[PDB]
Amino acid sequence: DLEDNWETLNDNLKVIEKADNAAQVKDALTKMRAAALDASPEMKDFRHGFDILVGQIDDALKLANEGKVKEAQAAAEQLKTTRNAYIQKYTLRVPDILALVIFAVVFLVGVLGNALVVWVTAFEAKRTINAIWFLNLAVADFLSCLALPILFTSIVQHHHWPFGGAACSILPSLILLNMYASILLLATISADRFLLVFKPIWCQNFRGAGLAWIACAVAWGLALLLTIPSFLYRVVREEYFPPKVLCGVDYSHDKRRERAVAIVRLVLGFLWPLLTLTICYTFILLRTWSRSTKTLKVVVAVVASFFIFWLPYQVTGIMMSFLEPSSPTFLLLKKLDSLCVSFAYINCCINPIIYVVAGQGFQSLPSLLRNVLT
Amino acid sequence: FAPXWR
Ligand SMILES: CCCCn1c(-c2ccccc2)nc(-c2ccccc2)c1CN(Cc1ccc2c(c1)OCO2)Cc1ccc2c(c1)OCO2
Repeated sequence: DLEDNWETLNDNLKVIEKADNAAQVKDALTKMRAAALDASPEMKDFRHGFDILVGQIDDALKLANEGKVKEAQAAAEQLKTTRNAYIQKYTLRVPDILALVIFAVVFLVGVLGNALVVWVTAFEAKRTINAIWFLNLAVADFLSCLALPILFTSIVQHHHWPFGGAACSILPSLILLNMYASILLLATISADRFLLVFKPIWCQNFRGAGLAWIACAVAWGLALLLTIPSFLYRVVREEYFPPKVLCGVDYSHDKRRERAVAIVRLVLGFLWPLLTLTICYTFILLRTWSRSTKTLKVVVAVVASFFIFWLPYQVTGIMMSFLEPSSPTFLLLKKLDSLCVSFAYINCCINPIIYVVAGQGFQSLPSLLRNVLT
Repeated sequence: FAPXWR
């Protein structure tokens, strides 16, 4: 418990920063004292630093024991500074590492895969509707995938963000854009499937490239409009101990707005689509099983993959929104945020994988994709 | 404030 004592220290430090009464301050300072005490000419110096730390903790503890909450918290701020000098004098979380691995593989597979898919569907885009659909999906996923290397770099550098406020606003939002764009596109495609099965005459009367392209345009516009509100609430914050730059969201003094965003994102981005699409393909699959399945199964697989890979993000998000920022579970989930987002990001590379698998179940790669997406 | 996405 080398890193763990320090983790308890910073966690309880944030607890003191967000303390309700003197009692919580005292308890947190007690845990900090225990963790600081729990932790050669170099060993004498690190132990010296730990001693100064424990001393300041005891001072703050005296203050808390008196009844001066604010003053004890001030002493704790100073504690943060000295702790910073002592730690800077002398590791990354497992979930962040998993997030790095996932980000990497999703980047490779997403970039190469969706570049190949775009290449393939581009030939037949204005000749076949399915090509339009798959093209739009691939473009969404790829565009989202372009943001990954910078996120990777930032995570490797312990959340440090040297790319500016604008980039901080736009690049991390691209995955959300990918979510909405994906779900709207998929919804339109699902409508198309339904009509192909139950109202074919409409399809003989309506279907042209134009309607598909318009539907795509509206899907994209709506996705952008659904993405901008969160985009505007992205802000950078400079940390002074140790010096670095953080990129994040800012719902400060507006917890209700945070909850609102979490809820709206859950409903419009997951639950409503789950309901409607499940109804849709219940219809379609029951009819089919009572009687083009090659493409249909692919579409179904993609739809399922959406919810499969978005589920943890949504769960952790909502739960986090209903938790106090000073609660241990909240801090845990906060630490798990990047991993959940990576798991969500798997959606931006899973499509070419599905296409390749179905194609293999049909037995060159672009030729195979041509045959699958047509 | 919260770094990242949430
Ligand atoms: C074929 C996709 C339709 C999207 N949608 C879903 C939809 C369903 C599943 C997955 C994604 C979206 N439920 C409702 C709908 C709702 C109430 C009354 C009538 C229709 C809608 C109708 N939406 C307007 C619209 C019209 C035409 C469009 C469009 C959007 O893009 C493509 O061409 C409004 C809407 C509404 C809720 C949404 C949403 C969009 O996205 C997230 O959640």
